[PDB]
Amino acid sequence: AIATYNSHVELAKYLVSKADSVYLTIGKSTPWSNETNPPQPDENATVLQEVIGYKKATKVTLVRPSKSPEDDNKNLISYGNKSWVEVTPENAKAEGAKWVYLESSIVGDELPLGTYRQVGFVMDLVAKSGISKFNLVPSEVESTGTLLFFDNKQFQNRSEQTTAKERFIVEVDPNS
Amino acid sequence: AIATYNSHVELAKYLVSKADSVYLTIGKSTPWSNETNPPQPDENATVLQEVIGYKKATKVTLVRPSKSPEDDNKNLISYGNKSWVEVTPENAKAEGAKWVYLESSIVGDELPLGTYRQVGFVMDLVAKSGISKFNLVPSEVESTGTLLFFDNKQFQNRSEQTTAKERFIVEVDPNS
Amino acid sequence: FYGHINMYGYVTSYVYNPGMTSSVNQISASTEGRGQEVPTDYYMYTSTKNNNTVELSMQTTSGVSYLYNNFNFRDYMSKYRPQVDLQSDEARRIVSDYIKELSIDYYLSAVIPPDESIEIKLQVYDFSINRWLTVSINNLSFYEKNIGSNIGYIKDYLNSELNMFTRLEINAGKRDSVDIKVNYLDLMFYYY
Amino acid sequence: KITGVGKETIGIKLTERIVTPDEDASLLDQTSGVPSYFSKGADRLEEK
Amino acid sequence: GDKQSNVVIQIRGMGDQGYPNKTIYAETVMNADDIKVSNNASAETRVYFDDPMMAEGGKEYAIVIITENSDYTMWVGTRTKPKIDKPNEVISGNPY
Repeated sequence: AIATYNSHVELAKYLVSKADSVYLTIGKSTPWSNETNPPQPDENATVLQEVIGYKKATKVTLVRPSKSPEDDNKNLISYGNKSWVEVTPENAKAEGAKWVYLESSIVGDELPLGTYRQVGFVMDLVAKSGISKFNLVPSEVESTGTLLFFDNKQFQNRSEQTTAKERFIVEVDPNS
Repeated sequence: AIATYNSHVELAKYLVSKADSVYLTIGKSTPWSNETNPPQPDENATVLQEVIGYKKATKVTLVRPSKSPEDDNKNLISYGNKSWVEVTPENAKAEGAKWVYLESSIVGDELPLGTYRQVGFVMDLVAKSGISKFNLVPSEVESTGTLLFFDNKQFQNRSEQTTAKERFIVEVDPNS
Repeated sequence: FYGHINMYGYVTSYVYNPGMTSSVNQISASTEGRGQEVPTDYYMYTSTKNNNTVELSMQTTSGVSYLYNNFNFRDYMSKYRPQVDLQSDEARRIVSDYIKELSIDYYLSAVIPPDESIEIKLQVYDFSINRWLTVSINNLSFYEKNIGSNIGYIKDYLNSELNMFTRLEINAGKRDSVDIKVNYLDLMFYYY
Repeated sequence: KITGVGKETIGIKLTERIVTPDEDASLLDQTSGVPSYFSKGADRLEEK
Repeated sequence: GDKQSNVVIQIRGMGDQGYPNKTIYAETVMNADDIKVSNNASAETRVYFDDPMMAEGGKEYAIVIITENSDYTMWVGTRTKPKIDKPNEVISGNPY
């Protein structure tokens, strides 16, 4: 029997409640067989290939597509060719906010420089005893938590100047 | 973007952790327009129609469909013409168990007698007036919590002798 | 969304055509069994670029030789695109009009000399004039090439099951039996 | 990167990773249907 | 490489590094004019010295293959590798 739309809202509130444990992760520092077209992803994965590291999320929030005029004085986001609005946890079921927005940014060399091709987000990440810094290479992680979401992208390079933003909009069931 | 199989597994471990707050509900004691052919269930709904009562979930567990030979010696359950096996929270990713089994039996007249058509399961249900008992009529529910899963069946009847065992097997994303 | 081929093909001396509908193995029996379906390793390893080259040995001079191959889009679009029609009587329209263009990666090397070489011709079944069209050629001394090519749109190639078949035509100068270090093959597209 | 000043103790770590076929599908039963059940015979350690 | 860079072959003895000693036993200058190239290690590039050198028995010498330039790319053999002429076939440890 079917899950409901408000079940997907509550499950999104559950994910967004986990926010403090949420990290961006990046990997696949060597080429794909084809760099013009990354392979479509596999949901049975538990980690990225060739992991470069983890960065604590700067933005975990509920979202939905915006609607004018009533949303014109809410927090708008432009992503993936479309307009969206954030939603706060205590307003999720009043708004229908079953999507989650995830973002982080890597400021310069706070992970070792190079290229990356995979992007993912984990919840329940924990670092080794007494580490507090928000950037972690894999060997500084104690528990990788759970890999929730990820993608295969064309490469991006990183240098000291560049603040590498990476982001997703997602829903717990994208096909219903 | 997309969720992953193991995300659904961990979300099922979350709904199973809620189990004590879980109740069967039955309703729709008057006819549909066609009694052989009910209307399809609307996931925007928040409560059943014509509510007859609530009964605490006599069972909540992770399960999966059974597979041979490796389940031939295990804890089998029979449901809806299919054979299922119980799974435990700390093994859910090793077995691939993303399905939740939910069940409650209304013995005889422990809810008011007469026909019912709707069957649902609610979590976070809270009763009135310090009440201990696991069978509740609507006048003894304070907060209905959240209607997680439901179906619009044909009618059935209940008498003093007949137990009405109602149950589901469900996953957090049945279909992406 | 990407676009690839990921995990049937048949080594032979024989000359054969499918019909507009043919099922996968019809090659082997119609070719009098004068050939060999690829060893299982082809499906297992050469479906990604790696270093487990499923190397194979060949017979040709008075006979030519081929490797025939299958491209059953029904295996794939029913899996990765279950919200797209694959059964309507011109669904082949949606097949090419969703796939858009196509293009190829295929890497392999000889083991024949750093200074002597062999000939391989890529061919695709077109169901208009009914031919394994001569689409492209490369020539092969010791070192590898990505012998894959760009190819255009594909409606012309679409066999009725929502399927296609293509092949390699092999020639060896005068070398009556020879090895090839086949590495891997894939076919490329996008969606959103 | 050595400092190029004073002594520089250059030396290795052999780098432990436990290896299920469940991470490594190249190790899942290619004698039949690949994850075809035989495919969890063993896992590995690895230490490059 | 080009016609004006070169390999110089020296011949030398051996030091207690196990590597060559530094001694000039023999010497000869070999530009790209002087060098022969092959896809299958067959272009027999002959290193003639000005007078000979007497290679005593029971002894390792070394060739020192002096150059400034990478682009002199010879043909070495190495442990269990596919041989360049016929790569189906693989080497000893040291070829020699």
